[PDB]
Amino acid sequence: NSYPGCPSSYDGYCLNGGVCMHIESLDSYTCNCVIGYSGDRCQTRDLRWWELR
Repeated sequence: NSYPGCPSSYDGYCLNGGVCMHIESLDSYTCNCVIGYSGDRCQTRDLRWWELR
């Protein structure tokens, strides 16, 4: 089940926000994109539109 989890890294692999997880798998470690942007890692950022702080 979806649950936070990522090696010491994943501390800034994604520019935009990002919710670190491990996904039910022998590996897989990433940060879920956000509301307003997506792609490889929300790189396709629809600019300031949502959360400022």
